[PDB]
Amino acid sequence: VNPTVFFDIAVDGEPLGRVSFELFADKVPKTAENFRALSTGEKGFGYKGSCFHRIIPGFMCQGGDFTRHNGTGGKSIYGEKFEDENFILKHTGPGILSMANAGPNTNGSQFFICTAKTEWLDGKHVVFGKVKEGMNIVEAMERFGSRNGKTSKKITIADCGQLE
Amino acid sequence: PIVQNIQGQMVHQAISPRTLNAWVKVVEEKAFSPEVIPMFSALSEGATPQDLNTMLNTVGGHQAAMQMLKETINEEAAEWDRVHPVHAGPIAPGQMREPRGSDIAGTTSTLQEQIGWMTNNPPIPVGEIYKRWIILGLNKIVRMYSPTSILDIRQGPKEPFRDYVDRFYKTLRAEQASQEVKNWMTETLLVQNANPDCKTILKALGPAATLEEMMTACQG
Amino acid sequence: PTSILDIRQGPKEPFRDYVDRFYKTLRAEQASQEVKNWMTETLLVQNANPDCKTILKALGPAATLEEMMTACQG
Amino acid sequence: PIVQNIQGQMVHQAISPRTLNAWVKVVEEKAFSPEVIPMFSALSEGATPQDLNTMLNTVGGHQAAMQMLKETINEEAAEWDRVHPVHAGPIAPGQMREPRGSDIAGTTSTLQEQIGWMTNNPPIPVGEIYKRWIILGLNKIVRMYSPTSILDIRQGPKEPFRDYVDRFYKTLRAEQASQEVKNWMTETLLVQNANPDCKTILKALGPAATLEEMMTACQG
Amino acid sequence: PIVQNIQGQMVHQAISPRTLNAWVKVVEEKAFSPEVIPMFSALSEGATPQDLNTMLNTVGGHQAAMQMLKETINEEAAEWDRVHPVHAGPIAPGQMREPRGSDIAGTTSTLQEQIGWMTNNPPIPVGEIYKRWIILGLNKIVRMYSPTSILDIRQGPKEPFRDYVDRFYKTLRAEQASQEVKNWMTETLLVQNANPDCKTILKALGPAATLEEMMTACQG
Amino acid sequence: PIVQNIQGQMVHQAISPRTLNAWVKVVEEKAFSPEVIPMFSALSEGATPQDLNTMLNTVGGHQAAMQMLKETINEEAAEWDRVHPVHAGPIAPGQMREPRGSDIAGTTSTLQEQIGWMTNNPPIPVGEIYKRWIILGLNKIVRMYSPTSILDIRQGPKEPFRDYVDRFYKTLRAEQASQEVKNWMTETLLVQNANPDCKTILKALGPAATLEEMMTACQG
Repeated sequence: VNPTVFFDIAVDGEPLGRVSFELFADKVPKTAENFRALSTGEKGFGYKGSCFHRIIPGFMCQGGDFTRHNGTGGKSIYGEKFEDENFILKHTGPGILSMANAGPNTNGSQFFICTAKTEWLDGKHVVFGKVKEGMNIVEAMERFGSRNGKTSKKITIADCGQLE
Repeated sequence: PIVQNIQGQMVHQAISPRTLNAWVKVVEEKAFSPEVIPMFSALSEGATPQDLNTMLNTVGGHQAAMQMLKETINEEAAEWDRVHPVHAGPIAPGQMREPRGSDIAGTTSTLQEQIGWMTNNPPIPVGEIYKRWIILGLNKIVRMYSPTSILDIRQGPKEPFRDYVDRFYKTLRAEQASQEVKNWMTETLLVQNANPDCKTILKALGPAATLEEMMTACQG
Repeated sequence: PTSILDIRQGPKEPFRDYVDRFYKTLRAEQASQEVKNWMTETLLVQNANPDCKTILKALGPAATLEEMMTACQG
Repeated sequence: PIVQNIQGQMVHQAISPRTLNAWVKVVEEKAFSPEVIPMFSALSEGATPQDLNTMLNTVGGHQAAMQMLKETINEEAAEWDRVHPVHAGPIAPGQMREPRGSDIAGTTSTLQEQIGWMTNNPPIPVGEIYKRWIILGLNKIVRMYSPTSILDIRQGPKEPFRDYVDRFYKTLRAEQASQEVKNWMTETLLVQNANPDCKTILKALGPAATLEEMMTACQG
Repeated sequence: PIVQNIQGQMVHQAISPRTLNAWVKVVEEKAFSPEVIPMFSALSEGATPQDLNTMLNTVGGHQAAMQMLKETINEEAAEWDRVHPVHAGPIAPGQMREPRGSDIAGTTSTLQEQIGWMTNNPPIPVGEIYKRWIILGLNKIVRMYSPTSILDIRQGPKEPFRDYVDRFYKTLRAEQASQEVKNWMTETLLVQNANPDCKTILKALGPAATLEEMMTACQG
Repeated sequence: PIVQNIQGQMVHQAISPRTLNAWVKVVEEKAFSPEVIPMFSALSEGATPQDLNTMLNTVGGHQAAMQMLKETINEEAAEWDRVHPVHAGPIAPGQMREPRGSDIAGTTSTLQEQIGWMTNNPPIPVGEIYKRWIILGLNKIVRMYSPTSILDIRQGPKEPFRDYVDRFYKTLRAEQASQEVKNWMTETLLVQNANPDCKTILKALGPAATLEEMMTACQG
């Protein structure tokens, strides 16, 4: 019933590990379909070969800008941006997958994986999934980031797709 | 529309161009007759809401009738939302999608969502609900297109009983009422508005006589 | 004496006498009350005088008897 | 009605032929004058809804007024049923069930149920509520029969003050305004609509004008 | 007035010259319009009876209206003293005595007694009663000042509907009748006194006549 | 109106007289124009419902517009009561009960209750709700005081383009039917009603033309 997608992560081309995500399509369906479809690449464009452009140790890893590769771009499968579906789920801990945005109703394709409890984000970013397998791969990724987000090595989504 | 595919797995099959051409031709040739409702219900068996939207967009002319149809679809969706709101309850162990008034009308529902709602177990009857709405709209349209009222149907001095009863029953079928009202009308109005020459003949047969007896009586 | 379908208002016959005679013939007539509910809304306004016909149609199809009356009153 | 036997149980009694004849006679003779409501409330005292429905059905003619009265009764019954929930299920013996609006209207009940509801402890004034509804309907009817309005009464140059105030109070009795607004009307428009001569007479009379001194001043 | 210090005691403060200047300006320039009463109630908020006596004495001219207002204040004080017994004798310390009607008027006391009565626990508001009496007097004055009555308003043949409803609602604001009578007249005589053309227009508008609908109908 | 102090808390403050004077002067001098709503919203920032009832009752003249505003406030209050129903059962210790539709207007509540509602934890914005209602009423009033419709605009042969566009945008801001419909109107009706010479001068620039070049074309 709820889709599961994976990401094979790479640090400058060396394979690092697989993170897999359960998308809560039963509560945030339109948000979950957009991450699912961008992971499969079935609509022609997507996450494969994009990188995490902003990694802040102890906060979150952000990625998903496949058009401009630096947080200023990305687009959804419904057009460039769409509404905040709802705020049922909250940022309760590490592994929560939440939507990045540029204020309300500006969701595109950027997402962030929390590596800590970030309750201040509640009500401001739609949560739509959580890490299933691979959280120590997300944790190891933190080491390649910095206080301001700049990463030291290129961290890419080498491959991604749907598992179930 | 989806169709049972060998073996036992329903897959989506797009609407065939020949069906759309048949629909356009029947709407062009027959305008808005009472019979179109059955032809429409038979041309779109098990159709996804997108197919019914396509079949309602492919119509040429009669834009006023299409507007009444769209407005009645909106009204049915509005009433459906009012009759089916989410009241607080314990969450079900199994989650299945849900069709909104706008999700049923195929406006904001993607084709994949409708295929899901149809092929899932248990199935969600979105297609049949939208078909009921369109059929109500078509009933409204065909009852509007009636040229004259059923009360005005009267036989000519030399107009044969054949054409008279044909036109009378056609207008009565186009007219809208409960079945008991029609049962009363066929007994109170049919014999009275007939031509006196054959009206005497029908009166001689009896009040509760059937249609075939009167028809063979005034035959010729 | 006559059927309910034959009740029609005269050109200058006031609405009072017309509705009185119509309801009297309808009460004398025999039919289920459910059929009468459609019969009134189909026959009362249609058989009226053209000016009063438009006057009643300006009020609406589901107008009550008292409003329809006070429309053409006098 | 329900006549109360001397030092005994109240016994049910059929409506008198004299009562029904007087009722149909006053209806036929006086049409719908403002006093028919007091005379109806006088003739029908302690009567069951069956008696009231009989007294209403015996009326011949004025079928528009009768249909308006029935529509008013239907509206009152709908309001009663909306603002009063109806219980169901097994009912304890010796206690009648919840009277519905259609039952208090007498259209879906029987004389046994009416007498039971009128003999219960504490009693339920089904008759007094159905009579109230009938009086509301008769008030609507007598308002509809009002030939002229109250604001459009003007005394004639030769028509005397007695006749003028007679017509004015008749139209006031027919009027539908509330009693608080009804007072200001008879305080102001009575002297504001009269002929100029007795108008100046009552103006010289000034405030605290009462009908007796007004009529004694406008003499001659 | 009595300004409430921010986080502190409600310190007394003499009426600023601006308040009295605005009051004399409005009572000089605008005579006695219905709105002056709202402006008077606005300027004097939480003011001692000494402040209200100063605001009333500063009025120059229209001495008949001032005498009527003083007579109304005297009548209200007499009624208050009649329906409220006044205690006497030794009074316990820390508790002010019973306020008399001539004392609640402020004519037989100083500022100290008023300030004490407006600071007691529980508070006894002398200002809100003396202002009520002054408002009753000003209402009598503005009723007396009205040039034409409400029942005698008729729209001119060329005068549009906007000016007619302006005059009608102004006179209604000047009217003395109760609120239910006010609703009755503003419901009936508005359409009952208009010009025949827009009178028939509003009659075609039918019941539930609302002011914006009326003014949109009578356009042109 | 409430005002913040040095410590940061707020408490009631008496309404300033030269605010009431300025409001009455701007209401009378400018009568009703689209630029009375910004002035009203700026004058009464943070005002309690009592202060708004003051600023409304103080408006002498134009009583029809004030009655329209009262009716609009009346209907708005009823909608608020219908949309949210008070909950039953025990109330939390740290929370207390809310106001009703009529008490939002401040018609049946004292000033201390308004202050407690406005400075509660969390604060309840009754003043802002009643200000929104009054602004909607004033929008309807300035809609009624519009002297023409948007379609009837046709520039005269001699009336300059500046006066034409001024009148157009005046009655367009006074229309307020919508915002996107306004955007379509300023494209179509603005170009469709020009004088033939300057009309074809504007057509020389095509639909891509902006207003500045639109006017400097017909300029000089």
